Amino acid sequence: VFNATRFASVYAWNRKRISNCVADYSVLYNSASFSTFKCYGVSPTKLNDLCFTNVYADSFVIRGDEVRQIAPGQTGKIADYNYKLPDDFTGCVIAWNSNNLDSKVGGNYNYRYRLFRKSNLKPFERDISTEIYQAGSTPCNGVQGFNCYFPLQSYGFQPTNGVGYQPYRVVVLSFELLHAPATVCGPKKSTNLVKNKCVNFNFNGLTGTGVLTESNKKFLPFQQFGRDIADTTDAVRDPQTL
Amino acid sequence: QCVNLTTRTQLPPAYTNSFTRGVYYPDKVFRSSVLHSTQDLFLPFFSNVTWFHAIHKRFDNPVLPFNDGVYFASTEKSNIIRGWIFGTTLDSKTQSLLIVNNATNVVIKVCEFQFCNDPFLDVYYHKNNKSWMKSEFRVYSSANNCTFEYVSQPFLMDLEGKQGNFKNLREFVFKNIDGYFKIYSKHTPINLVRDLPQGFSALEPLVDLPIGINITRFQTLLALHRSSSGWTAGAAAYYVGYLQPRTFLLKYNENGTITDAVDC
Repeated sequence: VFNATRFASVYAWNRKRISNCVADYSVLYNSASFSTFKCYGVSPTKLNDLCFTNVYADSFVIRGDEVRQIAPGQTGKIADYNYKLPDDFTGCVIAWNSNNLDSKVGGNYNYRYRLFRKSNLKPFERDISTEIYQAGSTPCNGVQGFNCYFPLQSYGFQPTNGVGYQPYRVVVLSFELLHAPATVCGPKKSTNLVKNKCVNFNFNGLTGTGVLTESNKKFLPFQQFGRDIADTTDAVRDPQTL
Repeated sequence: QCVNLTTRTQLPPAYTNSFTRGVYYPDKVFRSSVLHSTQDLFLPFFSNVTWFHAIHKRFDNPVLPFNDGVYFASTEKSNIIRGWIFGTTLDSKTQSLLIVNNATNVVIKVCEFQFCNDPFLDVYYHKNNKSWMKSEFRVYSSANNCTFEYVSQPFLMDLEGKQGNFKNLREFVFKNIDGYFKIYSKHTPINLVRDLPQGFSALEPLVDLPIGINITRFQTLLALHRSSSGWTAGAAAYYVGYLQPRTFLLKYNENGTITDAVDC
């Protein structure tokens, strides 16, 4: 999603649902493939330790002067008329310089933005409506004219544009933890196994201290761990190997 | 979609007796040479179940309440059971679940489904070149707003019809706990006339779906064939039961499998 060639238009911004998988943000953090990486409320190390129900990746391209306009609880051309971050947004924001890629000679019109709207959009809101913006009291009749403006507009992305006008790929990761079972989780790093020694072992969601030795017991394919007459765990099955 | 089968005949829900049926492995805990006591949703022993069947002048696809959980058992030959429909309103107004087997993979999706009055799958033109291939899909007209999708590993299902005793037996358990759908499956051959055979079997975990939706009702999908209200059904019988919070004594053998159960 971050390395994809082209995105949807900002007002059209693509909502990419990431669900039921592992999410490792330490690679992207250390990949050095981004120009700037800034998180709000949660560090990338914490994300690898948490499970989220739905992870929505908001991808789109904007001009440099418009990058500073994306923060929780702010205003601007991107915030009001396109996409706004809620005050409780816990996610991260990452950007990179695409001027050598997403910019074309004479301007790139594939990307467009909403310059005008009769009101301000709420956070996590997307409006593709083409309805003409009516500034005055004269009915616009669905067309541009006096006190009437066409709200949809195109970017001027060109390889020669200034830093402020150069296209940047902005991926806003929206993290929403709901009452439903958490699907997306971060990577949990396993360590090496040691046997025939006294150690403190943590296997999946179970912990304990004792000596681990290979036994002759056989668990059914679906049985991860056994218990004793006292309902104490006398044995376990390696989560990784069998 | 809105058309109902002409051959389908309404009949009263005859009841039959179940022996030990409804026992399953509660959890993943291994235990051997011990006797464990646990309480969970079970089918009481010597209880009464419902008797449904499908044949070329009586066909049964009624709506049944899910409640907390239910027990399903079917004696199959051509594997006439095509899946199940799970949903609250059984319409696009809410999110509905469809567990279906296309003979290739097991498709499980949670979407907004357009409900058909009498969903099924037809199969046409057997004669020579036995065919047995799905053609018409009456399960749903359209789907959208999908929050879940799952597909099992490829497999080859034999839909060819058989004669004599029923060669296939599928006993499943369906329940919802803390937004987690639990499915327990068992398959063993039997020699049966009617009702249910007397014996013990322990169901094993099949899949775990963290869907987290409410199911107040369900249907049983069936396959129809003819050589869409004029289709016919093959001879088959399936069963349904309601689970209750009963305590059983699960006797574990040296290998870890349950030898027998005792209803408190």
